Amino acid sequence: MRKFIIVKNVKVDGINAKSSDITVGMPPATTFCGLGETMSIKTGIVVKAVSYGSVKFEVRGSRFNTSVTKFAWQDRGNGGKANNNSPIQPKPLADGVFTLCFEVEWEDCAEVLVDKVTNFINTARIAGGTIASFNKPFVKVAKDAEELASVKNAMMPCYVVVDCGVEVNIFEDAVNRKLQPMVNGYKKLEKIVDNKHMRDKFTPAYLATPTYTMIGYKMVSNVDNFDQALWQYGENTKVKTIGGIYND
Amino acid sequence: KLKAPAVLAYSRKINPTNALMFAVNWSDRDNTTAVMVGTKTVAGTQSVRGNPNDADKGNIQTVNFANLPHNKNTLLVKYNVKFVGDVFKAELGGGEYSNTLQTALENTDFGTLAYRYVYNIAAGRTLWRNRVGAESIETVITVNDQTFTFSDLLVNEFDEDVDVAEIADMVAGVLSGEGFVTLKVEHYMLLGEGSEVFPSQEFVENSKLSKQLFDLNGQAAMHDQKIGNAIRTIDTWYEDATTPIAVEPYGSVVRNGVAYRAGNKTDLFTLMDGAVNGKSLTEEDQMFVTANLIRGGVFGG
Amino acid sequence: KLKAPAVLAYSRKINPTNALMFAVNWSDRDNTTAVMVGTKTVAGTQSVRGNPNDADKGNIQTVNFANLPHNKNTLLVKYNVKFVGDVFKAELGGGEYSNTLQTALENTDFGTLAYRYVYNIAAGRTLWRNRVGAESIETVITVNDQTFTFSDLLVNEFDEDVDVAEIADMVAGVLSGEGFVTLKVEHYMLLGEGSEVFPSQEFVENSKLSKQLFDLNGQAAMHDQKIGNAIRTIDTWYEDATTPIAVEPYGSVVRNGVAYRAGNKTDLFTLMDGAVNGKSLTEEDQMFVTANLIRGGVFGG
Amino acid sequence: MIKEMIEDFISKGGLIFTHSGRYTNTNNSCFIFNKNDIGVDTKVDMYTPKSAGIKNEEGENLWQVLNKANMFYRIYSGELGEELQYLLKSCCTAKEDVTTLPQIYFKNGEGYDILVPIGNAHNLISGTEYLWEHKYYNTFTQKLGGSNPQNCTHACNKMRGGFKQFNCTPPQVEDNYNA
Repeated sequence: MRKFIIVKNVKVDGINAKSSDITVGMPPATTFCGLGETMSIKTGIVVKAVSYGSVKFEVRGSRFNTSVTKFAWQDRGNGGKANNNSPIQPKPLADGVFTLCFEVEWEDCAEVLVDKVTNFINTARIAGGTIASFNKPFVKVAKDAEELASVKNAMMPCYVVVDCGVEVNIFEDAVNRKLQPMVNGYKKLEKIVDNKHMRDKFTPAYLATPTYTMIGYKMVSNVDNFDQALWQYGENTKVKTIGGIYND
Repeated sequence: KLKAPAVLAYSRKINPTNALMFAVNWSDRDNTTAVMVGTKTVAGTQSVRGNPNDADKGNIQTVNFANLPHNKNTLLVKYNVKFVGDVFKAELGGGEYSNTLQTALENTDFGTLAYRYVYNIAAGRTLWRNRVGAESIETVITVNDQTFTFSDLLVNEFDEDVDVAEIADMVAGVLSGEGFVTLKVEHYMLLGEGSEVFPSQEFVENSKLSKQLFDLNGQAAMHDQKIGNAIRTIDTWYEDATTPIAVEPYGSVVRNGVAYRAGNKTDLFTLMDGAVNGKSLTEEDQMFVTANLIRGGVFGG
Repeated sequence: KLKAPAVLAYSRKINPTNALMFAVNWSDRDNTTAVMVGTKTVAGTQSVRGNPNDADKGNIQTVNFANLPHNKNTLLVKYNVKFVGDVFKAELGGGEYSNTLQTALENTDFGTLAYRYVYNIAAGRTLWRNRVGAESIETVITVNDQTFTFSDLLVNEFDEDVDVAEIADMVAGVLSGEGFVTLKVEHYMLLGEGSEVFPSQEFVENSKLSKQLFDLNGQAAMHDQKIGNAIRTIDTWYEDATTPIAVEPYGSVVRNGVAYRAGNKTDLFTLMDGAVNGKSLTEEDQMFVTANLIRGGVFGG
Repeated sequence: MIKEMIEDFISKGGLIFTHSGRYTNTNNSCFIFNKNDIGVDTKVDMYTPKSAGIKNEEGENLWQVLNKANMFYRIYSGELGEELQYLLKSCCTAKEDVTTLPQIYFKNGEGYDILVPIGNAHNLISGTEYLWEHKYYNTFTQKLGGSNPQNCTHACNKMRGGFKQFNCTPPQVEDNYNA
């Protein structure tokens, strides 16, 4: 809360939009969680709150059958047939411009952190994307809850993502309320016994499936209280909001 | 013992961006404009081999086009590319097998690879059909806050150049373990007045159109994959067939349907196993086996 | 046996610009004004073949028109043409079929083809049916900073002239292996004060309009393939039918529904097969084949 | 009536599964059966080589047998016998392979966990069936296989309607204005 770093107008190219076998479009927040923990392990700072926004997002193609990428032969099972019409493997892409706002606590200096975070961002990936151009990150200061509104007056304009809740199950509710799904986390089902082809020989191997939650894209000014937009790690590998159920 | 791993991965060392296309005057380079796309209709007969009967039927079709405005004469193709080091550091799979290849490599000359890559960037091979009919092609490149102006031509008859050597040496040093370097490519061309322009296509399931053009918020643009394929065409390491091709395992381009580097003892995986079991080989092939290693991807199966 | 390859694609060599239309007077041709498009409505009866019954209704439509203002009496149609040489190499595929076909070719005369092309440009045949009811027309063509003015008659029945001879020689020289040549044309027209014009038309799905018109930022114009079809109508090389047709395999005109060059021993493909493996061709057929090669296309499959 | 389909499925190489990675890579051959998904209203999938199956002389299709009256569950109760359930379940053997699957690293308090996300066919079936009746043309569509898609699954072959993908595109900020 003491120090916030903001980067705006980040141009990302060639985003892999196929997040799952059914979800195509905006990347899930689990990639944001992974990048945040990677930044925590690399720089050495514990991060609690994560925030992001959407500015531009264009999917390559048209109303349906957006984009297909031609994949060539990259396996050692060729030589005779490897001369015409390599397998297709449909996988659409996209393009976007986003922004990030992160919290950091550090009292040794004030600008070395900017140096190292910029250095790391310069050599990163965004869901298979690539950073093209970004503005210089800037620093903001906050103290406690009542003055928090100041930050909403500091980095306009953008969209915000807010939780609204589900009633019984989403299979019909998503269509009925015409909001969009999103993968809040993964639920483990069984343990992978084999430990042969893994990238490590000590990390436990589990199998999991995505779980779907309800989020909505609204205007910042239309948000009555900001704590609905905070994400905190919860029990059973879940992510929750500080404010709970939305109410007027 | 020393079983070939079926899973191995390497990072995309070369990262190109989305090439962006503009119309600007030859002598008024301060003011530029974007190029739109638009949509038009065509009506041509059927030219299909072995079908005399269907020559008396019409055909109405709809396609996208792109060209300079009524009064402009310069095409401006600009983008950014990034070179990163960290070579011989696996990102997915392999902790004690990459080093066994490393102790065989590091005897190759990265300077040649950098020279060829920068020569490809400077000459203009990144533009496929835009160079047909242009008398003047030049570029300006700004890296590390220093600028260089190139008027390079003659993609044929490769010759040593000492004016481009410094940037080649810089990036070659970058590859052998460093951070990142970013280059801004700003190709200028004077194709003509009102002539057609060729931006990258993409194919979709049969729709209202039949030739769609890549658009980035009402402006023509080129795919990243095509630029990346332009960067990695250096393979001059076989005894014939000049005008080299792009580098990849089982190297053969489907566009014209040629089959080079077949199962005739010139491949990628056929080399290191016979090198470690037997004598080493010529300096030519280490060049190739590191070239296709620099491009990222997943290898195995 | 020398079978034709699976893919054989050729790029076009005569690239015309996208024409534009303006209005000027007969003596103040220095200043030009645009020609807008607009819209209006129409109403009329339903008069068709053998339907007396439905003649009781009046159909109303909305159409798109175009004509000169009431203070100008001269139409200015302008564009540019680019002849690009380097013929006899397929863009996609072809290493032995195309090379042998080339070796058989370049024995004909490029002068005749260049002369006919430049005559079609100068005669005004590239200007489609705005020329009906024309008092007097002139063509201003500029090449190598040298201008030429024409008041040529006899759109058909190719005659002999000296004004087009040197331009034809230049085009023939650049066409037998060379770079490129560019021409700028400024067709001038004297329809009269307030007469109408005829740009191209679009075939869109069921929308409000019933007869759309082509326009670039709201300006009447013609597609850059009607002009292409007008340039390459020199095919005077079959048994009959003077006032020739364009050059295409299975020579066809949809507006008449008759397809010449059908399976009657004359065709691009049969003559190409004869040229690639067999005896030589006559003077007419060889130059017909190379003229058809000047236009792009796809063959094989 | 009751048996012929059962012995036809057993004799030929039929297998039952609910989660598979074939929608990402066709080269994989990993199939596992999970216990949790048994239920009245849960959807399953089957595979046989060549995707042949059988055709009724009277004319019958594979989809109708699953949802007519749920006969196999009606025999599951034990009215006719218990032998056939074990007979059917004995043919369900699971295989494990992780080659050509993505790896995702996830943070869990203190420590790491490696996960491999997978899809669910029941989600697709429910979404397509519920959206096909509301006339909602707000989705993309895509066909698997490509040049020869009939040898992969019957979904591309028989029901030409097409799969449904959610449109996750958020609205953009219009420039040159306060909002």
